[PDB]
Amino acid sequence: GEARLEEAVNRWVLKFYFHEALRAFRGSRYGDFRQIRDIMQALLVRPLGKEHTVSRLLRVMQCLSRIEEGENLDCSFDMEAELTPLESAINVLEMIKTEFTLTEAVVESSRKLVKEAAVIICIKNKEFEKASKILKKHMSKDPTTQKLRNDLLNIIREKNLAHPVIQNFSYETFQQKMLRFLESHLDDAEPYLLTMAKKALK
Amino acid sequence: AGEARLEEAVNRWVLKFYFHEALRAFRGSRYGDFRQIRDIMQALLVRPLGKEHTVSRLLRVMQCLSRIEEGENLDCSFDMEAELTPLESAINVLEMIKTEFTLTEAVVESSRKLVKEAAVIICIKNKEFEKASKILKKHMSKDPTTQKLRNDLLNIIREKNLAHPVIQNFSYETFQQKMLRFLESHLDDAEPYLLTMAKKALK
Amino acid sequence: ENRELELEAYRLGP
Amino acid sequence: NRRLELEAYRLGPAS
Repeated sequence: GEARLEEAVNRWVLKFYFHEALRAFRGSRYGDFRQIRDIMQALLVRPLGKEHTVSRLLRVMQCLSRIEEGENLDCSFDMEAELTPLESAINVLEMIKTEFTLTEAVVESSRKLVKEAAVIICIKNKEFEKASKILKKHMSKDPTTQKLRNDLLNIIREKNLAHPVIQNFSYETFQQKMLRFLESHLDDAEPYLLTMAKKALK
Repeated sequence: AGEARLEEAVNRWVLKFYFHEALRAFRGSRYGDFRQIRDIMQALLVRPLGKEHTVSRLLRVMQCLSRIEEGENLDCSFDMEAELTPLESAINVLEMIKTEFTLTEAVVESSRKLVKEAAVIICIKNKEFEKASKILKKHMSKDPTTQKLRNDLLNIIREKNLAHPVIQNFSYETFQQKMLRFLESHLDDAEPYLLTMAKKALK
Repeated sequence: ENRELELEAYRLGP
Repeated sequence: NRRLELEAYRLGPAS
């Protein structure tokens, strides 16, 4: 009925641009992704009703947004920090773990990558104190990460940006692994607007 | 191809839909809602839309309404140099609309007169008489249908007479709604595809 | 002249 | 002139 028509269309539009955002990201078209993100952001101000699916949707969208801007340390996603975008991605990842009711063991593998990447980017930008703080608060595991964590500790103190671990790091490879991780917990079905466009253009 | 032409098609549906909602919001004097929807369309226009005359026409009208909506704020500017007041900017947009809609001068003149009158009167109401004189000189000195009114306004400005009926009877709310009916009268008044599909789906 | 319904904390952009 | 913000199809205001 009235007003419920607006919410319905708003949901279709959000879900459609969510679908396009993932497609753009998958094809490493981050310019297109950023533009689509800005559209979805402008939509959030409208009534959407309340679906669990769009909440999950927005969290994933949040994670990808912080990951996409992860190399820009002058960028900030929270208004109280002082957090680098990849630190924000770590916080979003925990919301995703909860809201998707995922187990720690499943999330554990992909979170290491973000922790690894967050520290290395600070190192690449010669922000060693931030690198140390992030390393000390997050990468402080102990088992399979010991060899790498020690490498990072040594690099920070010597400011050795030429270390292979820093030199061989690929952010593009990192992004795509994260996307594929996130997609593995997502339905799956084509957005209604796309289906309608298919039946329309044949 | 049939992957980008799908994106362009949906983007056109989405744009056309929010254009319709923007007009509905403006019509009901819900300008907060209008401004929010405008911002959505703004983020949308940078996407591929193909080349339709319909989305171009859509955006010009959308531009005019945006400037009219902020028309009472002379401290607001739509150009990066703040040379023009929003209603001065709206006048420029109206001419583009006349062109793109292939309108006759007789069709446009009455409503253009309204915008010019509003632009000057708002300045007068804010006691910005220098600005009023300039706008008056630049937009009514050489316009056949505005002479009678132009004469009233010069005298009002020179006498600084805010109590004149032309000033006191002016209603900006009335002005906005008059402009909207003009613009809507030259629009394909058919319901947008997305709304129609939503009406079926919820039925 | 509303006309939201949400709040932030779902912020996508910076 | 405005010309260039117009062509850009700028809907919202500069400032």
